[PDB]
Amino acid sequence: RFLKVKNWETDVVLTDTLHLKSTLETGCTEHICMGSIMLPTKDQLFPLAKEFLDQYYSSIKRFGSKAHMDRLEEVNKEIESTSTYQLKDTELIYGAKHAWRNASRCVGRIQWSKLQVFDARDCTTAHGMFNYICNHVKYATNKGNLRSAITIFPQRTDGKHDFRVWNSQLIRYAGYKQPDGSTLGDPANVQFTEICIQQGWKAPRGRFDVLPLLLQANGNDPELFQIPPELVLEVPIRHPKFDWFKDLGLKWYGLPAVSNMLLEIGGLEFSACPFSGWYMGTEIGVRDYCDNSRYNILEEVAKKMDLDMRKTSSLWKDQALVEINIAVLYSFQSDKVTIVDHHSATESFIKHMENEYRCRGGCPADWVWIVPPMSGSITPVFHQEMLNYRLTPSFEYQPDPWNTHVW
Amino acid sequence: RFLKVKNWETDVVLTDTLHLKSTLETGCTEHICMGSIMLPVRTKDQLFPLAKEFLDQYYSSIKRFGSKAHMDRLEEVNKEIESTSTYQLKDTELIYGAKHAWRNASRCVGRIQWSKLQVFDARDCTTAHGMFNYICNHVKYATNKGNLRSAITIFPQRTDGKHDFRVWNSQLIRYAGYKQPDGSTLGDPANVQFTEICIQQGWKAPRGRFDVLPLLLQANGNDPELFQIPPELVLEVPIRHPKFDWFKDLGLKWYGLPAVSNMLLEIGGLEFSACPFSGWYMGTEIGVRDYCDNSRYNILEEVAKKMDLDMRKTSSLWKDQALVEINIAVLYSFQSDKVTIVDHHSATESFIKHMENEYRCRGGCPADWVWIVPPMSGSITPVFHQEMLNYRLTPSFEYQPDPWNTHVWKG
Ligand code: HEM
Ligand code: HEM
Ligand SMILES: C[C@H](O)[C@H](O)[C@H]1CNc2nc(N)[nH]c(=O)c2N1
Ligand SMILES: C[C@H](O)[C@H](O)[C@H]1CNc2nc(N)[nH]c(=O)c2N1
Ligand SMILES: CON(C)C(=N)/N=C/CC[C@H](N)C(=O)O
Ligand SMILES: CON(C)C(=N)/N=C/CC[C@H](N)C(=O)O
Ligand SMILES: [Zn+2]
Repeated sequence: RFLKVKNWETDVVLTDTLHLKSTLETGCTEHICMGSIMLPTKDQLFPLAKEFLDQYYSSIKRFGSKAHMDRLEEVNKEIESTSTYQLKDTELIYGAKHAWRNASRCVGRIQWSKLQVFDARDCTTAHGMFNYICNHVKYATNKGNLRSAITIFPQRTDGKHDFRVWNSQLIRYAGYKQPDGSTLGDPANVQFTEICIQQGWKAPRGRFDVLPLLLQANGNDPELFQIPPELVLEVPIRHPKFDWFKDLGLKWYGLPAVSNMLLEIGGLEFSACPFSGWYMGTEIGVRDYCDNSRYNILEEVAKKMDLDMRKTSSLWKDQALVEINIAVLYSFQSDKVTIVDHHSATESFIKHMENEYRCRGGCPADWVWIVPPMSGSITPVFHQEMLNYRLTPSFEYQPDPWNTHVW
Repeated sequence: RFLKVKNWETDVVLTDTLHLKSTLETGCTEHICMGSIMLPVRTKDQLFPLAKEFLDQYYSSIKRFGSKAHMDRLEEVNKEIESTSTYQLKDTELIYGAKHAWRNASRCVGRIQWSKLQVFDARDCTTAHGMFNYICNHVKYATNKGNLRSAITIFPQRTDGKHDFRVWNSQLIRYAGYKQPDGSTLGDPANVQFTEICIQQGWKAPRGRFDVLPLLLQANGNDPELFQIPPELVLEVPIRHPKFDWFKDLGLKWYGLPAVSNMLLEIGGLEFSACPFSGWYMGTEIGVRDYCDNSRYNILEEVAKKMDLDMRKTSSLWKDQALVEINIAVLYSFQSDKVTIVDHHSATESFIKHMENEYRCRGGCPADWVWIVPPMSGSITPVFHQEMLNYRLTPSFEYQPDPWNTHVWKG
């Protein structure tokens, strides 16, 4: 019941005790493992609140102090009365840093404690949300020297007054279905792109159109807004040895900023909480560019390289994959936009795991997400056993608002 | 109740009911997933149920469930168990059993082939020398001059746990590992311990980078014995690259026949502790893992040096570039010598088709995603995007401890 994890390349064995503090369910049972599935009252609120405050006061070496006992009463009285409660700033900051700390799918968590938290709980309108977001984007972009940040909008009330960013990331490219049957731009965003168009956006109908923000305050209908282009840092993609690479016409944006998730802290639900850090190269080079259902450029790149595309066993896909990812790296580096390669990231995450094992007694890690989608086994995370479990505070998925929202 | 898996690339949704016929445990609980953990004397008491379940399966497969021959077989197994404590499989039940253990191996990407398996019945074997003869026949049959054929050889089942047949090698064919006084390793570092055991048992070691290990064989719970596979039976392939002429001068080769020999086969509750089986290699096994694991041959530096890559920063992706070239070389070398091999694109595509067939015909297909997805180019193979349910079905192959860890030395 104290569990061991072995690294098979180093034989380093770590003992996990943090899992016993585990809260939610995984989706697995003793009969069936669901490891590779993508999506596997006043009465409820007080336990959740207490559980959170207890770990907060423990973290600041004040467990069982009068300041602890007092906050616990003050929160309880506020729930008994208002049916919700408000977090102190210090708790909000702790809660967000820790939700990132607990994110089992994030390889970048060595960074978890440098998070700039922007408290937007005073926001009331879409225009206000727009101001907050532009500010986050500029702050985080930092002219290419990216800094992690989250912006937190007001917490859920009766669930008819939700704040929501409808975008899946603050910045993403448009996707359009054509008469052709094919898809122009990013096919991941086809549906959102049509919701924007349906709302009244004028699409340039190109390959890399930055989507408009679609913002919903206090449960109202959402509203379109263009992010000032001078705030959207983008990198043209070239290759350090293939001169023709630039003619492929590829670019990507510098700032990854997930915006459709829900932050839960002490039973409280923050349904609009966009956060951002910086890219690992493979996210763009392998997934965004090469997934068959994304930009799908392997065919075209291989041609420019004059590889034998006649049989799979030439490994032409694999060969092209590497060059594309060399190119993503080289470009961001050339332009001084922060980016991390998969070797460095995974090495860092291993050191993070070791840190957490000795300091916290463990680290929840979803191996399926942690191992990069190229060159898996030449990264140390491949050989690392990982235990996956759910801790709060957390980031959780939540339904796309268009299936829910009342118009 | 039914369970769905989705392919995120095609939106194809599958429904699994087969997991309902699982009972063995996974290592996971509702609070912890152990999906990436490598490793997460039976009495009459347990035995008849395990026998019954298996024979109910066998008899349904052959469309004879509830038949007179079905019922008589249950009754006869029942009587044999109570009289003798154990029972013997018929030849047909053994064949069906070994095939189904392959079919249910959730870590095998090659299962499209599950029904084409040559079963060698070595249940009459009594000595190590007898084991050696059986294994040679296996290797010559499976090898077939490069045109590989899947096969398994099944030595007598466990009785009291004191009379076990064991193949002490982890594969029938594999290279020696030698730890030097300077702390480096010559040959394969995966095989250092087993190599040391062989030497202690009397093996004269050539001490090279690719010495084919001797078979170390145990019959009927006796001290195991050494045997040299005849070299003319060991197909090996020198590794060269179609465009890099210096590649051959690295001096790499590999054997063509992968044959796992240290697993236990369970059929209707019986335990076959020596059951070596073989098919053919997926290229990444040798190219990615055997050559490129840091704990294995570890050739990335030597290779990349030769390619004159920028080795001064990881972000050149010099490792990734050399890895691809090494894998191209492995597949080129095998195909040029007409030894069967499969690339990872081809093997994963076939597996997805196998998997869907199995959902439609069988009601499911247990798969372990962590193992199925190849250790290079993960997401450009269709399995990466395929959700999978992992669970334990019988008949099965299982791990078992290395025999030097349990064996009582006779002398
Ligand atoms: C600072 C640099 C960071 C790096 C290099 C990094 C790395 C990654 C990578 C590679 C993924 C997989 C994403 C995908 O495959 O789509 C990921 C997922 C995740 N990251 Fe991090 N991350 C970083 C910062 C952050 C921050 C600041 C937060 C929250 C405050 C965070 C929370 C998460 C969450 C919740 C997921 C899973 C998203 C999902 O399930 O779709 N990351 N991260
Ligand atoms: C026909 C050619 C075959 C191919 C291309 C194939 C493919 C693979 C690959 C790539 C692995 C992963 C091995 C590793 O990473 O160490 C594997 C594992 C496995 N395969 Fe297959 N296989 C084939 C035939 C068979 C046969 C004939 C059996 C037994 C009847 C079998 C049963 C297994 C089992 C039990 C494992 C798990 C081994 C372990 O956990 O260490 N395979 N196979
Ligand atoms: C089916 C499978 O779980 C799915 O493809 C996962 C696998 N691993 C992943 N890993 C990361 N980092 N990102 C992803 O989107 C996925 N997709
Ligand atoms: C800890 C981790 O599960 C381990 O390294 C696994 C991952 N996936 C694998 N997949 C295959 N095919 N072979 C392996 O040896 C491994 N190793
Ligand atoms: C916000 O999370 N971070 C910092 C990150 N690197 N990646 C997030 C998801 C981005 C997505 N994989 C993409 O490729 O755009
Ligand atoms: C026995 O299973 N088969 C046929 C197979 N392809 N792989 C078996 C293990 C081989 C091991 N990974 C190796 O590289 O030697
Ligand atoms: Zn699990």
